[PDB]
Amino acid sequence: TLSLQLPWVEKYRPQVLSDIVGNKETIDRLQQIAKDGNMPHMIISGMPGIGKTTSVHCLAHELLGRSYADGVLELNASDDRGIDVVRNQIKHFAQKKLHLPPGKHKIVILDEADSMTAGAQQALRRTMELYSNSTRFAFACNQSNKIIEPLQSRCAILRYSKLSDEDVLKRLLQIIKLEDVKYTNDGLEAIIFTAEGDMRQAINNLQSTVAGHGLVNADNVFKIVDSPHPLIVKKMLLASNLEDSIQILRTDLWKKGYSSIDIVTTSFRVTKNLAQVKESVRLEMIKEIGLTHMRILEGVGTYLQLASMLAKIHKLNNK
Amino acid sequence: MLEAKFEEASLFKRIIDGFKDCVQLVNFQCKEDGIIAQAVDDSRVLLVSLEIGVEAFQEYRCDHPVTLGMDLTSLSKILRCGNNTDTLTLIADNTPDSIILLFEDTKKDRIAEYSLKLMDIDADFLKIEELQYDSTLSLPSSEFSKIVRDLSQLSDSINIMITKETIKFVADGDIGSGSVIIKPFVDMEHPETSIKLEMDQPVDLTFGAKYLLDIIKGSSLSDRVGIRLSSEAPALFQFDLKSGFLQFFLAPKFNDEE
Amino acid sequence: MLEAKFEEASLFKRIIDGFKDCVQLVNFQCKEDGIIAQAVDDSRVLLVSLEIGVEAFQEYRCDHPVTLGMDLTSLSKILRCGNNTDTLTLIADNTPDSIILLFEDTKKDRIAEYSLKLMDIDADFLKIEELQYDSTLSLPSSEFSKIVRDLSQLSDSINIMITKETIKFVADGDIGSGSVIIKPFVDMEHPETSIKLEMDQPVDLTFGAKYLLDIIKGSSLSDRVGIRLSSEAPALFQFDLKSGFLQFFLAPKF
Amino acid sequence: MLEAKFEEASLFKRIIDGFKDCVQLVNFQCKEDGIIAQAVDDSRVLLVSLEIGVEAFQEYRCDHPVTLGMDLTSLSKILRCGNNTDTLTLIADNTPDSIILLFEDTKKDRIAEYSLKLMDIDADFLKIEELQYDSTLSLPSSEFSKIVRDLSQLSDSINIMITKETIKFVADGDIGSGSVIIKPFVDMEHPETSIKLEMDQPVDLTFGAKYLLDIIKGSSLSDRVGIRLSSEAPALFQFDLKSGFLQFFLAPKFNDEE
Amino acid sequence: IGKTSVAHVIAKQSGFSVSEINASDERAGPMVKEKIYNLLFNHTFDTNPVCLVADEIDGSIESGFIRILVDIMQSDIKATNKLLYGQPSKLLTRPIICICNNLYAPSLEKLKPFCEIIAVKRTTLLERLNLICHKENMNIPIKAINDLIDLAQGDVRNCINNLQFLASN
Ligand SMILES: Nc1ncnc2c1ncn2[C@@H]1O[C@H](COP(=O)(O)OP(=O)(O)OP(O)(O)=S)[C@@H](O)[C@H]1O
Ligand SMILES: [Mg+2]
Repeated sequence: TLSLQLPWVEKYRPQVLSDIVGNKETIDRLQQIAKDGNMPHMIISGMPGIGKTTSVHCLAHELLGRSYADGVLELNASDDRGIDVVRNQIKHFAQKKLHLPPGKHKIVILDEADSMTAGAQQALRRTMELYSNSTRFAFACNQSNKIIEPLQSRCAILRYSKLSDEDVLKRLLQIIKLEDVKYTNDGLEAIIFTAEGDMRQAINNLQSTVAGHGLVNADNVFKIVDSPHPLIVKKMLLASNLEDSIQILRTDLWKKGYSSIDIVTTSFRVTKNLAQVKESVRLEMIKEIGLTHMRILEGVGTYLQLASMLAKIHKLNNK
Repeated sequence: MLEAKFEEASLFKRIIDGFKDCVQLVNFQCKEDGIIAQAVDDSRVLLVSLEIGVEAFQEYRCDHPVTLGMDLTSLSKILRCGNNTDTLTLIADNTPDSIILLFEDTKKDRIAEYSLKLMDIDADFLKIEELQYDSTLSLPSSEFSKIVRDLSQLSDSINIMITKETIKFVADGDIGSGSVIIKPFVDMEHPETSIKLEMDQPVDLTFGAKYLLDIIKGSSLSDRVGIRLSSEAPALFQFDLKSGFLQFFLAPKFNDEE
Repeated sequence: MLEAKFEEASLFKRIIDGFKDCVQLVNFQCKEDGIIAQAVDDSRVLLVSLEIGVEAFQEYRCDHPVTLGMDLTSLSKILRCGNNTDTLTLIADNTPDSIILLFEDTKKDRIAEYSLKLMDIDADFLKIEELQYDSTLSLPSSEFSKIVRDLSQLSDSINIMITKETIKFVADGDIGSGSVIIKPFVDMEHPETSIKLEMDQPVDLTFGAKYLLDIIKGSSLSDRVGIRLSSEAPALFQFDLKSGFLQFFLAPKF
Repeated sequence: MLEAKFEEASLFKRIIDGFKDCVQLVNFQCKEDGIIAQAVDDSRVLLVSLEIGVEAFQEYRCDHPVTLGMDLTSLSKILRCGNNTDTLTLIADNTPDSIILLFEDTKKDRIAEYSLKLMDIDADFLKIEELQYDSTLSLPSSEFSKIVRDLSQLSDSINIMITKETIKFVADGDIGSGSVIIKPFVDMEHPETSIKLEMDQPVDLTFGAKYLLDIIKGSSLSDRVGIRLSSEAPALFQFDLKSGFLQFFLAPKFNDEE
Repeated sequence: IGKTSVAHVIAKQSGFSVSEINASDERAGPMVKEKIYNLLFNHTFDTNPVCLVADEIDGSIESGFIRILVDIMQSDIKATNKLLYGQPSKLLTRPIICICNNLYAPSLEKLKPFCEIIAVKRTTLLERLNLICHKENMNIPIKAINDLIDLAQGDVRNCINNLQFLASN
């Protein structure tokens, strides 16, 4: 081996706002903005792998044309983004003179805005306020609550949502048509099921299954990829009889190499996000999952502790 | 346009050393009779004001004044390439986004050129200098530096008191008190060491030691320092240049005011 | 065994000053024709390579090569006892657990002797030097240091560009941009100040300023520095010694 | 009362440099035959003892001994005003609450005067010096400093071993071991570089390197250092002054005792 | 509730140029002193007389700002009495508006006797946003503006940014 090929997430990364199968409303909004111009300060929030960075990249590219190289300032979490950088480099870029069309503006893209320190975020306020006629700011984050309210007050808020089954299925069908891959309906269904609204993870699993077996079938997808860890945990907690839950925990989780910490933590998440049972029984199950945890963290993490946690949860559900 | 060539990059480097630390933003303006620059610290108790006449340069051309603001720190960062003996030329167009510093050695050999990004500052030069001050005195600047360096250790406030034929610097704090008393005198063996004093009215003002410490830097530009004090305005500490001067105006402490 | 006596402890101290900071582990090997040493930084972008021939020593004896690895920091910690004028003798047996540094003054008077613990490093000396480089240039090392010290303030990257009869160093960052342009020239009034350049092909490479800053230290070992650049390999910055040389190979950016 | 004038403020500044860092409180006492001072560190392994005879001063007057204690840090903070060449006068009444340091230049010109607050310390001067020590040696103090600075890097303990005609300093720690061996010798080309040794009994003591490092400061007061060692008491390192001496008594490590 | 906005609008409506000072940020009354004295006694380059608006006066932990205002008031009372009763001094010719959250703050006890006290009770934001909508030619239903005010919790800056984002769409 001498060199590798580009992954399908990067190779087929959308370069035009029409290729994005994300939230239709915000996509058409950004398309009309790039068509008319006058892009305002924006903050795009959501979950990983739904088309946030690609969306702002496509918007900046379409809005700047060939001037993207000298009119767009990209700053990721991999670069220093402290108070000194905001004071010197961002201010020098915002004060920089640049002849642009009468409908465009310089764009400052800040990826992972939820990781910037409080001082830099505070200094960015007047930085974006005094140069709001020749410099525009686009933040891309996962938690909008991590950005201070003064910064959110000077910008639009775009909350991206999970991708429905239809959109990811359409994108995967387009990728298969562009790549000439042998597939089947159940295989694509299993891929979308294991993706959980994550387009990047879906394309990655598809490419991995293709390069590992060639045929995208549910058997191959399940043998190479793991059935959503949370679903087996939910089926274990929602069991009606103790022996069924014990057998599930033994075979599916413990005999496959899942650590006790992952089991208990996944267990907590499933419960917190549960809606089948009432609030009080959910709180009692969370209490039992957490007292056990307190023992799991102390190094007493074994199968007996999880079995006792399940027994206590069933006793709580035993009226 | 801006086109000013200093014989020795060293002069400009020492001038900027004077603005250094005590101010962040400086507003320069070149014109037909030279270059001026003003910088005010954040608390607004210190104003640094420069004037360099046409004759201080080896070559100066100006057919159209240009005003330009910049970050002092950025400027000094770049101001250590002068080799001191290098030639320095400041260059800028009539509507600049940058200021070009061009250092060249006598021979064509090595040419260090910088393009510093400018800041937009609302042009608002102050003209706070007074016609007459209560008292005026000059003395060797190295002596003034020592006086300031002594007292500084004792307090954050240094008082300057002037009475007929007497100048007294005083500091009083936790560990105790100190004072330096100097008297006017003409030394013919070399008058650059004399201490002159013209008092129209006794004065007694207090200044924040941190600021006087910033001001003493001017010693590197002139052998003597002129100090003009008034109960009506900021004090003036001045360091003369060949065709020019560097001035520091410092507001007296009200009771607590630097 | 290892038995190498330096006339002046100062030479060894300056040599080690060159490895200092930029590398942590150094692998020395003494043999019949002298001593060599190699050290690679953690990111593997810089290789420091030394060669000291037999003639650089006042006394050198080797009937059996010895390879020894050590922590650079530990070595420099001990390398400030040379009085510079002291005599320094490096000593080690054929299967050493330590390296002995022996500093002595002319008279029997004062004898400072150290026994430095060695580290085991898999012997794997690199031989990455090229036959021909795209361009070759030498200039006073103090001049090169100034050039690097200037530009460093502006950016974390300094570009070196070579065209016929022109060498240009450039840095461009937040506060602005800077450049230093030098031209080849022979100064007969003293040729140690000349600037030579042999260009077979124009080159244009970018280096991390932090590394060039580590490299300039070699000025203390030689009046001139040789710089060899290629688009096919790490750049070579070389500082000649009397019978020997200190070389820094630096991988260009992307 | 206390009235001691040093010709050069520098001598006092170097003396205090010796107490500096290693001790916090110093107890001075002036009397008819001079000034003495003692300071003990918190762990009580080091005693710094000073003696300045009447002849070391340009003017000394004492008709009534005065004992005064003070914070060393406060004193040094004030001890950088001497210009070294300034004249220094220590002044205090018979029942002082402060000590006055008066620095004056030859001419009436500048007078820096300090009033340092005193601390109350129970007078309890120690007299731990021995009649005879197991071994005695002197050598250039710069040489002793180098010896200490070498070994210090290797360990927190430096051992001094003495046998007939042999003095050996040794340190052994993590990175390895080191030793400095010196031999007695008379250099007529200048005897201030000689290394004398009088051994009545071989000695072998260990000291905490951090303390020896504090002690080497005395080099600035004398060309030579005298080291007296005993297995029965703290070691004595002595730096002679013109009419006086600065002594450091250091307790050997028991196995772990500085 | 719009205390700052009401002070600004009424001062501008009365033909005054408004100069705002945040009293909590200015930790140098004795220095600020020069700013306040220049703003009260020097002619501005503007044709319009200056009105001083001091915001957050209850946040000044150091009584410097309030002492300066009290000293200015006492100096003007002494100067007025000299004009009334003086047989043959900078008079205050400019209005001062101060804004606090707490009236019974200990720092304000000395200032209260010189002040006309006005309570602003808990609509004004809706009126302002409607005026912005009308000037930007945006036909927004009053219901959606109320829902935006409720979303923004009475933050005027957040309201205007959300309105600007609705306009771009
Ligand atoms: N709507 C979409 N249409 C097509 N491909 C998409 C879409 N969303 C994501 N992708 C793919 O996922 C890759 C990465 O998308 P990103 O925008 O980087 O994910 P993200 O939404 O920004 O979440 P992060 O970066 O983890 S916070 C892209 O290069 C595409 O290949
Ligand atoms: Mg992203």
